[PDB]
Amino acid sequence: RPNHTIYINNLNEKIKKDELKKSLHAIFSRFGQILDILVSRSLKMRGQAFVIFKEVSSATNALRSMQGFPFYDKPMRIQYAKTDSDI
RNA sequence: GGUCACGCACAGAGCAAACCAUUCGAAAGAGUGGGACGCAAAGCCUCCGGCCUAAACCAUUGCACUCCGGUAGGUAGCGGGGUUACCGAUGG
Ligand SMILES: Nc1nc2c(ncn2[C@@H]2O[C@@H]3COP(=O)(O)O[C@H]4[C@@H](O)[C@H](n5cnc6c(=O)[nH]c(N)nc65)O[C@@H]4COP(=O)(O)O[C@H]3[C@H]2O)c(=O)[nH]1
Ligand SMILES: [Mg+2]
Ligand SMILES: [Mg+2]
Repeated sequence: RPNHTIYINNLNEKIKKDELKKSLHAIFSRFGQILDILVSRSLKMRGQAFVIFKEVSSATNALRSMQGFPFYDKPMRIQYAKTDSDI
């Protein structure tokens, strides 16, 4: 199951794009290093976030410590990603 | 002369990008005043394509690194099309 990139789900769609990036950046970067965050609010991409880490154990600790967290008054559904980012 | 096209002018007009001020707006963007980048319809209309915004209503639990919900607003100075018009190259 474990992977590098973090896939966040069930996020608040009312939140603007830029702020969501910044809100997730500040919250998560206490676990490890971050290269980029990808978020869009297209029909297919709503309530979703992608975090580009370097190591697994940071991302694992990011996942296992806050799964179900009421971020912006909504539970965070946190599970791993599948494909390596094209960067 | 009319009409339909056309723009190498002539002649009298017209409009106003950017920026600034101010109002409206959630925003894109619009109004107004100053100001001219340009414009042969840069007059007027969103019917079609594009592009831009997304606050609200409805829809949506979605795995991306092309871009993609409905709806609503916007752009006519992004094209298409509709509609109106000044001048007239011994002009076609
Ligand atoms: N009366 C009349 N004359 C015409 C017309 N078409 C062409 N001309 C003549 O041809 C010149 C160059 O035309 P342009 O390439 O459209 O280049 C023009 C045009 O792009 C622009 N312009 C000026 N006035 C207007 C206007 O009322 N509407 C538009 N759309 N553009 C204008 O400025 C340029 C220079 O303007 P001008 O000093 O008048 O110089 C004009 C004008 O003398 C027309 O339909 N009516
Ligand atoms: Mg003149
Ligand atoms: Mg003409």
